[PDB]
Amino acid sequence: RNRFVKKNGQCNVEFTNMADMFTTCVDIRWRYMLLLFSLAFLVSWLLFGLIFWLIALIHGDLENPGGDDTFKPCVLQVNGFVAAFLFSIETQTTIGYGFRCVTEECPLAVFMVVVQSIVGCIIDSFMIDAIMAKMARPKKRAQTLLFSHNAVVAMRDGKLCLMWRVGNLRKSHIVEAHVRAQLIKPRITEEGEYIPLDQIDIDVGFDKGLDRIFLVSPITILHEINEDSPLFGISRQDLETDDFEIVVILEGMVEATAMTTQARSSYLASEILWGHRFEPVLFEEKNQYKVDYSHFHKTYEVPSTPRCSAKDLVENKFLLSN
Amino acid sequence: RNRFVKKNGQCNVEFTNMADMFTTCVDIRWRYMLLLFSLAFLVSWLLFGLIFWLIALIHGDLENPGGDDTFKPCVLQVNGFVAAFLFSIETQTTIGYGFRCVTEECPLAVFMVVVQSIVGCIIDSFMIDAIMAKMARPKKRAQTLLFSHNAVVAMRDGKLCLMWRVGNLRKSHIVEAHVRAQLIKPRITEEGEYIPLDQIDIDVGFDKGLDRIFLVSPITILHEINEDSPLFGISRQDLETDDFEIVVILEGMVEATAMTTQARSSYLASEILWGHRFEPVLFEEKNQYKVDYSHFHKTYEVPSTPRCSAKDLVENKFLLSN
Amino acid sequence: RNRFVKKNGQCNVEFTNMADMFTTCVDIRWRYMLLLFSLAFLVSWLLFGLIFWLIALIHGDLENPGGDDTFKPCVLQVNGFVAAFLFSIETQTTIGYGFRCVTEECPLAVFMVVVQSIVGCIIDSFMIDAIMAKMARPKKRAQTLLFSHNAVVAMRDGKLCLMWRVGNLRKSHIVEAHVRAQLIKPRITEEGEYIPLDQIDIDVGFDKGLDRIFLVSPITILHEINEDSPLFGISRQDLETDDFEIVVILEGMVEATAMTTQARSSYLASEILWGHRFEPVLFEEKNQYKVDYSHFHKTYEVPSTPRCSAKDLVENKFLLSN
Amino acid sequence: RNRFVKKNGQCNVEFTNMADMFTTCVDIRWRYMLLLFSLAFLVSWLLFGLIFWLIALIHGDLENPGGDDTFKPCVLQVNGFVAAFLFSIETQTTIGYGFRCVTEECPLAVFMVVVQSIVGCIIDSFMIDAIMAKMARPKKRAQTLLFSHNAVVAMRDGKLCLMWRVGNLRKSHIVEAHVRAQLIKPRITEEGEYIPLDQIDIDVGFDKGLDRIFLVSPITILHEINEDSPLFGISRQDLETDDFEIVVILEGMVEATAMTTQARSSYLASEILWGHRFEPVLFEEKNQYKVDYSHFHKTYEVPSTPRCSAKDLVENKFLLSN
Ligand SMILES: [K+]
Ligand SMILES: [K+]
Ligand SMILES: [K+]
Ligand SMILES: [K+]
Ligand SMILES: [K+]
Repeated sequence: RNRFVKKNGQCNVEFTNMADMFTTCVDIRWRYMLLLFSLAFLVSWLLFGLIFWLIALIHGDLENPGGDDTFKPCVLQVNGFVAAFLFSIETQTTIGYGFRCVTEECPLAVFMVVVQSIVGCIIDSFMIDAIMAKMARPKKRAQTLLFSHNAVVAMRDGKLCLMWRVGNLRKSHIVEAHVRAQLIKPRITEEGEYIPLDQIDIDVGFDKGLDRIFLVSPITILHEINEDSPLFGISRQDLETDDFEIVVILEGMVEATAMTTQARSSYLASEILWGHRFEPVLFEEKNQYKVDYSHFHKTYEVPSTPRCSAKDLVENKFLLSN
Repeated sequence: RNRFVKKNGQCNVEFTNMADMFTTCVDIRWRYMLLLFSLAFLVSWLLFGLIFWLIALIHGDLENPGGDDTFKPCVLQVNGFVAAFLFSIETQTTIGYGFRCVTEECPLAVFMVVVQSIVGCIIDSFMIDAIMAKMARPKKRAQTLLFSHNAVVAMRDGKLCLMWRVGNLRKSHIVEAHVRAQLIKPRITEEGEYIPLDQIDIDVGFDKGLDRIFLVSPITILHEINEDSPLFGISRQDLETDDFEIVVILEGMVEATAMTTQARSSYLASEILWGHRFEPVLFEEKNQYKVDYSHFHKTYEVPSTPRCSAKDLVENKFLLSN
Repeated sequence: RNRFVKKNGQCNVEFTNMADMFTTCVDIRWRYMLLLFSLAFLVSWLLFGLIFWLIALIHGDLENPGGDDTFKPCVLQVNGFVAAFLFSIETQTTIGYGFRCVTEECPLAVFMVVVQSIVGCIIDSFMIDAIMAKMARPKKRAQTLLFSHNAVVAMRDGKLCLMWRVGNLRKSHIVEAHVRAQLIKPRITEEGEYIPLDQIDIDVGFDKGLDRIFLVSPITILHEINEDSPLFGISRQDLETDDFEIVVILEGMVEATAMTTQARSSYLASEILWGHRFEPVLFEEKNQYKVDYSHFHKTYEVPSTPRCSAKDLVENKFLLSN
Repeated sequence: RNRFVKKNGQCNVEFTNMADMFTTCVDIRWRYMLLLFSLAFLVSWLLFGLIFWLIALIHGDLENPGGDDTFKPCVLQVNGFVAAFLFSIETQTTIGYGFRCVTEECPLAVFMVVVQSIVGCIIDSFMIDAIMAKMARPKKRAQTLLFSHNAVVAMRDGKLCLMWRVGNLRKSHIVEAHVRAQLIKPRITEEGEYIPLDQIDIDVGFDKGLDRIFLVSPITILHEINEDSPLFGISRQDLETDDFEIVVILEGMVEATAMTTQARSSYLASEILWGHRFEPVLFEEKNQYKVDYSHFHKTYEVPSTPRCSAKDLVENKFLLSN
């Protein structure tokens, strides 16, 4: 069976045979947004520069763009469309070098400077706001949360437990962090219904609230494999044959970014290590604890790990008493 | 009985016989906001343009707007109110073509350029901020979350279950997604109290946390109809007669928009299909799983579905043993 | 005993014998912020206008502010401090009428235009950002959520229940809404410890998740008074004598404002009505349900309501069987 | 054993042997950001000022920068690189004194004013947005939430309870506040696995939802030490010998800042006071309750507090009955 979720967290699914303006600004690439706005300015500057040029022609300002004791142009020094364009830039950008300067003569020209300024003012606001939308809502978010490459199975305090490690790469904390885990596989119900990919919970302590982690130094996430586990009947010899996936999730409000995140990784049946345990990454030093993230993913063998399933172990203790 | 909630999610209720400035900017329509600001500019530009015109009259600048070796206007080239208005625009917009230029002579005129600039500066800030308020808080949000048209009833693993499908239209994930469901109907209590529309929970697994979904490919939301269900006594023959509504809800933090959402749909008793199951939309391909959203809403008959209620089925197994 | 919480939601507590720059901008009043910034501009404009004036003196520009074939001022037309000030405004506001125009002569003056522009640019950014801080984080939030004036006690489906109504004033929904309730009173422990105001939970269905409301039309919030209630032994005759408070809370993410809210109200023992029920505000109309918020707070007598406590009622049924 | 968490809340851990642009702007210090932008302006202003200077040379504007009846410079009064630089500032800042004014002659110069304006416009937006990023996401957040210096152990209503006080310093409320507590210590499993710092929950009422606090006046956080506690076997005589840490956490959405917070403090075994209770900080006044935060941290002896562990107390009542 192919993967649903990849190690990085990416979901491996394609939609087929299937928008708000705000959200689309956050989607469109940077260079396409910066293009898109540059277009919005020209579209305005030309439009207006043209309006100002039309006005400059009808009033006869192209023949006498300076004016004199009698004649007075609507806008001074608009001798052609280039100057009409330059004025329109200078008015909306509000550079306004002033060589081309609007005069009192033409009420339309006055109205048109007014309109352009508001238009120009509205355009800028949208651009500023469009950008912090894109900055504050980045589709590339660095992977502050690290997952181990492998989950493992081992004995903790007399119970068989699937385990995987989660670790924070930034010193910035994660507020209200809580883990989940799911077994992903296709199954057919007792009434012969095919479920393409049935998602089945792997309990990590939601009922007592132990799924709530305080992640400072990398924590190992336990899952007791017992009656109510879906790995209950699965032994090490089954693990090689069996073909399932285990999605591990860590949701949390990350104070670095100030927005909630959903960390993701996957462990296929063939990525899980029976009879293994992780290398301690937290070490005592007189002054200060230190995490060494080089040993993060590393494990070691535990030969004294039962090769049979959790059920088998349960079934043995009942029979030895008889 | 008329509907409370529509298929789109809209609530069908009217308030009768019943504000912050920030929230009202998010309500007022765009064209009314853009009008509203355009007004705010004129109100200022005229106001100031008038103040500058009054000053230009009293100081005698309308008779000699250029000045000479002796006489020096407060602001140059303010020959009328048009030029006084143009100066006020040019000062607050900060275009400042400079033909109309404030001079050193009048301390009031100097103060008035100062005031206007700050006023103009404050106005712009409010406009920029008013707009990203409106962008970041849109009252039209695209329906990223899709609900099936029909819920259905069928047998899963030996239990009678009401089911409805939920699906994500964007590839963007939904963080901390969790489902609810409610049966909406008027009822009268045993002490003769009329409840216009009593909202009654339809359990989808809140107690063990199975109401938490990891929605990548469209999930079917189960509700086991058992002792504690309100559909417990309801059989297929009752379904045609009975008149109730079932609101289905999916709340979740949508990372596309970065704000929490409440997806809504409704299933009236006459919209629920007894003896049906949904068409698989997830299909195996060697490279990559694919969801086909054309089969999203579609179902098929299951004649082997018990036409009696969940209670009836329970009552049968007790009697066959005797 | 005096009140902890008022009807509006305000908390009645004073701190005695007890900051970030961002949060303090959200606290300081508007007129003090707008003052504060106006000061920030003058402080800069004067400062710079002075620097430019000093430069204009040392270079000898006050005697020949125009210049000629030989002499060329650092900045033209800075004949006094007024013009030096006007230039500094015109440079930082970037009006720049241009009558006072920086020239090539003085590298210091050139540096000083550069510095001022960046300073001016940084100042504006802070002002824009300071304002949307204040807009987006308003300390006055309209009371979209309405609480009834009175809680009541009555029989629902064979159990004695304290009840209070909550209602949404805007059509805008409240996402992930959930209720709480607390009994507030001073008490002394069995080991003689005085607790000034012991906060004690009044259960409204947190354990099964019924505390989660879908508030469209005003809901009545039930509290079953049973063994585990603190109103268990309290009868109607005790209610007049007893002196306690009941804080009712509704937290929820309000999509109108897009920020979480904590609605608050209080019911003192003397504000609770034994033997009463609320007036139906939802009415059936052929087209569309309608809530009438004029009957929101109103109740009616129920004489058939047991005047004894919930415990008494429990104690009666045990004794009638014997 | 050294500390994991300090009294202030700081975590005492170092990462060794181990980014998005948005988040890095929130990290970089202010003076380095303000430097960084000042650089961004010069880099542009020089770049463009150079481009304009190159153009001014090739067209021959340095020999005749004014122009005449025949010759007309691309940009007027660009006599050197200083004026070419001044023009580039005046164009991008949009001061545009206008002495140096772009003319119609050179289409390249016209294009270059256009490019610069958009570039300048894009730069400003990024700066404004970069700043409110830094303001809205401060790494220094004032400690609105106060923790007691010491936890204590004492008897409440017939049970041995570890207790610590939490208090709100601002009058601004904390929405959806909920407490946690953890015992931090290294331990070795029954299968000989060393856990550097095993985090173990100290129950404060998550299962019934009593971990949800409504913090107005400073609350004391109880932890019943019973069978399921990790302080169950620990007596006062053990407390001096034992070496463990107790991290206390309060997460909550703080309406002052409008962002979720994670308050932290620690109590080492040697910081906990057996046989003590806190000083009442809430006092009755006719008008208004008052909290006095001077008595916040203070306690008093309770000699009638059992010096033995909670288990011992349990073991005594079983034996006295026999
Ligand atoms: K300008
Ligand atoms: K200008
Ligand atoms: K100008
Ligand atoms: K000029
Ligand atoms: K100018």
